[PDB]
Amino acid sequence: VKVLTYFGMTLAAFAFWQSMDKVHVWIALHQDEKQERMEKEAEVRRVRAELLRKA
Amino acid sequence: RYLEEEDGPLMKTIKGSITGFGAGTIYGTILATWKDVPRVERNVALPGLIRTLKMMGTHGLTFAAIGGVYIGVEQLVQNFRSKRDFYNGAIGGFVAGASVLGYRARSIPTAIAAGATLAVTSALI
Amino acid sequence: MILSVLSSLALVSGLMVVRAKNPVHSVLFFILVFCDTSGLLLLLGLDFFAMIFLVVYIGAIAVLFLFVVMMFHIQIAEIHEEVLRYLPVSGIIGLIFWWEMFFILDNESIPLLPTQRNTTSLRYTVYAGKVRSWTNLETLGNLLYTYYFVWFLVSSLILLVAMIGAIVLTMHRT
Amino acid sequence: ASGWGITGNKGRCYDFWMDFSECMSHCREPKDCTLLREDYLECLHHSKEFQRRNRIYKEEQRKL
Amino acid sequence: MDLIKYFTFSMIIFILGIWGILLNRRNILIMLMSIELMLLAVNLNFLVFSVSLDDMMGQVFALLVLTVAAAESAIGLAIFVITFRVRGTIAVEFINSIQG
Amino acid sequence: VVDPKKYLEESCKPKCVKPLLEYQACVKRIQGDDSGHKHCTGQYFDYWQCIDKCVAPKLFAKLK
Repeated sequence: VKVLTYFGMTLAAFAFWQSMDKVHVWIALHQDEKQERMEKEAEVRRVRAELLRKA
Repeated sequence: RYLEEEDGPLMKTIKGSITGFGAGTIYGTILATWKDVPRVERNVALPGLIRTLKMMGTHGLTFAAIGGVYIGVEQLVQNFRSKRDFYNGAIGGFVAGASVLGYRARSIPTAIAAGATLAVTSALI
Repeated sequence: MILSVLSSLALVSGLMVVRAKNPVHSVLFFILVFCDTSGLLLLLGLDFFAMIFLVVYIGAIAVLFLFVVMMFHIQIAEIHEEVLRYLPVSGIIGLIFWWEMFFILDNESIPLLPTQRNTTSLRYTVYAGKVRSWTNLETLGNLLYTYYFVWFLVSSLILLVAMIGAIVLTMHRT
Repeated sequence: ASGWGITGNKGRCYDFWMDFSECMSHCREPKDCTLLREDYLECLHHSKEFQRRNRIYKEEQRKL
Repeated sequence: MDLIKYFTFSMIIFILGIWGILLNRRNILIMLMSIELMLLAVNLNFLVFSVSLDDMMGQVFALLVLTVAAAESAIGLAIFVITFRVRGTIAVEFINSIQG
Repeated sequence: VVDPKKYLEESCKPKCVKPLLEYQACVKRIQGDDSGHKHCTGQYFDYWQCIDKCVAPKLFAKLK
């Protein structure tokens, strides 16, 4: 490829990596919601088992 | 052992069709990638991509048809009769296989064989 | 930011390795990926490994590839193929691998978000381990030849197999 | 877990690993060693420390 | 966020190796080179993980893997050379006789 | 003897565990009066709509 094509590709990849950084920050920001959802679903399963174990 | 769902026969049919379309797209992609290109399409890129996208569309349509008619007829048989067994879904698999695969294969014995195979695979479920 | 720059250079160079029409060019772009990797290793503080990637991967392995691929004189017709038809399958496989595999550490290694506060004063410094510092070279050499010497010798056996195979497969004595 | 540090001293998480290993060496139920195991993994990945600090950051951002 | 970025660097190298396998049906030399890219990505993971965990076992394996990579490249290029010599070409249509 | 409806409603609870927990969650959050304004009609309706759907196809088999 031409030198300028290579450099334009490198600039595109730099933009892609900065977007990846934004994605990682977003995923980090939603840890608490995910743990809360996990806890609620675990409680659902445990209540269902304890009610089914009763019979 | 099954008590995790919200159901909905119309939603069941819609989601089954969507899942079938996705599976057909992926399967058509794999089929297109596996085959070679004809000799008069090796120095040209566009026709190969067009053929791949056509294969994806065709197989997605066919698999969506299977996944929709199967679930729809299964529910319509279990609703109008109001009994839950593997007998319902066996008829749905039979009709889905027969209808769609005989439309595509253009044959009555192929439709019957597809229906029988689908009914067996649903009876084992 | 520097990691972003090196990541972009490695991404483009690797794309060039797998997509160059001329294999010789593919080998030369592979050397650029190895130089970039060496820079990353220098950022990690592992200077011995950064230099050894230059000595071995570029100085020996890539030279082997270049010597062989140059004397082949490969004509483009024997290896050419239009790759537009592989966009969908590569898209699917790459997207699946990307989502499952670029975020495999996120749940186990949750990143520390950079706050608008100087958290660099909370750096505790222990002078006991700084009295006599070991280089990465000495730390590796403390272990290779005594506590894990069997693996060292097995690697030697691997190299001996390489030599014997190279001779038995290619030698035509004059 | 090996104890060889990358700077020629004892590894950062080696003591946690050992305590986990001594615990498991005589506890017939692995659930008896849960706390030490999660201590060793926390030393490895700092997951809970970083999560709590991210909570602090989130609250600061919300109240700004 | 350091560790995740190092890991995604290794990740893109591994993914590029997979893609080089996928995209080079007619170019088996680049298939070999893609495999070498995958091996470099794994070697980097061991080094990055060794730094991250403060443990030297990652580095020992990194050196031994470099030895394996060298030997495997040597023998692979030997097999390439003999295949080329027998056929006079590297085209994949001449290495497909065994089938079924 | 014992009403088949009441028994079947009790045995259908493991199929409606998710709405029951949500209704219980609403009860705790409204235990403060707030001028007699808050209620849990929606969570109550969702829970019983699930139970009623579970009981209906099995009630009439026990009746003559």
